[PDB]
Amino acid sequence: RPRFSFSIAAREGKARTGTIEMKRGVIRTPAFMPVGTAATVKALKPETVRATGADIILGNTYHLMLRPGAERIAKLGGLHSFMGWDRPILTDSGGYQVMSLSSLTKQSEEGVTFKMLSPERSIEIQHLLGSDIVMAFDECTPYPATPSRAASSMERSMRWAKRSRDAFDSRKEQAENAALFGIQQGSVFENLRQQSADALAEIGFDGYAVGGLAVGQGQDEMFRVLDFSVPMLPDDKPHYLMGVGKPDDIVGAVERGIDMFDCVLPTRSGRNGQAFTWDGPINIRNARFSEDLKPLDSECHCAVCQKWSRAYIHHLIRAGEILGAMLMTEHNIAFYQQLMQKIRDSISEGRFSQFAQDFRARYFA
Amino acid sequence: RPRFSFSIAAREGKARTGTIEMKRGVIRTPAFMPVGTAATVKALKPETVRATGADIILGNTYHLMLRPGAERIAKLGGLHSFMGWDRPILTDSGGYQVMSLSSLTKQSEEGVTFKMLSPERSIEIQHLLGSDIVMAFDECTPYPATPSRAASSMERSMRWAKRSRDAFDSRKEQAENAALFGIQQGSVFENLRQQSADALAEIGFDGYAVGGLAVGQGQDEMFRVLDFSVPMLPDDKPHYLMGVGKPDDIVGAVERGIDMFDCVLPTRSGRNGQAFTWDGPINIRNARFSEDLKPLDSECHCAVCQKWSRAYIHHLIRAGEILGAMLMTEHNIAFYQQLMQKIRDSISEGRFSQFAQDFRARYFA
Ligand SMILES: [Zn+2]
Ligand SMILES: [Zn+2]
Repeated sequence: RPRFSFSIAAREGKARTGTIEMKRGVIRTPAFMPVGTAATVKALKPETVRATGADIILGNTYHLMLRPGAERIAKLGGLHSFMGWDRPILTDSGGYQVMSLSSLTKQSEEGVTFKMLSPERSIEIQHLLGSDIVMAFDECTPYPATPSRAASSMERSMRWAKRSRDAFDSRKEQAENAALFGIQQGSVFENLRQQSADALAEIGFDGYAVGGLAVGQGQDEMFRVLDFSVPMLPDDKPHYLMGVGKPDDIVGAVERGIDMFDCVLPTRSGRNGQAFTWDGPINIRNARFSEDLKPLDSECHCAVCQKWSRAYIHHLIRAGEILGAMLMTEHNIAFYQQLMQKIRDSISEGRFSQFAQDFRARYFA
Repeated sequence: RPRFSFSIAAREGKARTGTIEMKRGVIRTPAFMPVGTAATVKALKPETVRATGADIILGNTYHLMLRPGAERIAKLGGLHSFMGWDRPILTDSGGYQVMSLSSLTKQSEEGVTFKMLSPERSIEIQHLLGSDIVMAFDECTPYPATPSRAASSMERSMRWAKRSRDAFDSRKEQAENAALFGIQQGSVFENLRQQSADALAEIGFDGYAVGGLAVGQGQDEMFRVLDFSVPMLPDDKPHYLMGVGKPDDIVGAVERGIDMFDCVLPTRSGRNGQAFTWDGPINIRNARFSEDLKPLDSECHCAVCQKWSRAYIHHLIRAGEILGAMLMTEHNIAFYQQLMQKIRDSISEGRFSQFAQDFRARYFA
């Protein structure tokens, strides 16, 4: 396999389906990436993550650079070996979590200090972890933002995008074996989104993320911004919507040209008792499930739905049992993978628009 | 398969090895039963429990009769179906936990009331769960106890043993498909242990537990009581030491004629960071493991030791990650199953005494 090759096999409107080939494996697009926080997809063995159909996972960097530490993981052979996932890993840059989880932060043009993460140090950390897809280090503008502050943040992010590009390219093994994605910023403003896309395309990246749209915008607003923002990006490279989302967010984003997704909702809300079904989410703790012998979802192909009832998982979650977290999480990630497969197949068959409408009518009934 | 058939294939001193055939499967003896609390072996799928080599699990009754409730589990098809374990289940009687975890208990000759569990109700609950091995409901004398109080409690337990026997036999489906074990009491007193054995043998049971020896006695004292107590029991039936124990407790108990064991140590202390190894237990949270790439145990055949390092599991446990609990637990139950297999094979080969000595010298080095 090549270091990086994105191929589009079929299209329908703005939607695409295809593949990203990388040294550690092939990624089917549109793709959902389960999130690995602290070198684990919570409550799942990596073999279970793969069994659900995931081709790639996201590793948060922030926690890892704090524990066990990046240099430590490098000494131990890298994140793939450490956690036992041998397929591609996309690593976030650490910037968002450094802002939201850290103390006494101090921002500057050089980077952020917290209780010094700069673009160079972020790219270095991603290297030490052995990331396959490295994200440029940026500033994730809050929502709402005034146009002046949005512009300022976006401009800084574009300077840091060039810094990230140069840092990555100056490390031979990283440039030869990994890929680098740039992140579009600009809040909800079309002119800033365009400036950002133009800056990123002049630098050149292997893929383009749409940053800053999962920090409080409602779906209508997010979709409106995607309508004008995704077409600004190079057509022939993957389009990654960071931090999105609910099943219906994903369908609509693919309708608007997105190829890749990550979010904590299937894992986090699985542990809290929310199960995704084709008829919408259910909260398994509700008393109406205490004697329900049906599987979480009536059509789901996952191992959990093959073997255990709603009633049993209801009991586990109410009891605080680890196995409850395990089963809810497996099911929910499997549901997300089955959604992505249905999306891929319907685009390939020229019937995605009909799928999206059918999906919506039943998911919201 | 028969409802119940215990066959002894080989002997060495007081040690035996053989099989218990039951309708839902064969149990290799000496046997270790992982403990299922609230219809789950904590942090493990039942297929994982079986993969480690377990032939039978213990289900605590106390929690289950409280949630989800026994009648509820019966309506849902029974505990095997509910939790997805299709092999034998031994259920405790609920009596111990009713005393240690309940509030305002009120004991009487009829049974115990708490915030009415009687022998009849206990046997009924075990039926509703669909237990394969039902335990007689008894009183688990505290340690220490004066001889007068030990005698009183043992005498009550023997009356309740007869009540349990009659309750079990009066339910055709239970008498035809399950087995019933009686529990020897008497604290640490030889004359009471003898009286108890005699009472139980006159009633007649399918197997005989040694009760009341895991409630604060040290190993030397426990072994001393086993020395005289196990020979009092019928030779041709299984001997079950309740609530024991550490690897070395198990080896010595088998040397004294015990066939079956349960305890929470591998599951509970796995979640707390203790891993069993042939060189003794280790506490994986210790800093000395932070960069140790070896498996938990150098010879262990388990999936965890095949794939993950000490360093990774160290990280998981310190981070509070569910996967840490999962891997520690799988390993520890696998270690216990491998110990039982080594014990079975060495008795069968006439070299168990040598195994026990070799085990001790290395486990305690
Ligand atoms: Zn499912
Ligand atoms: Zn192991």
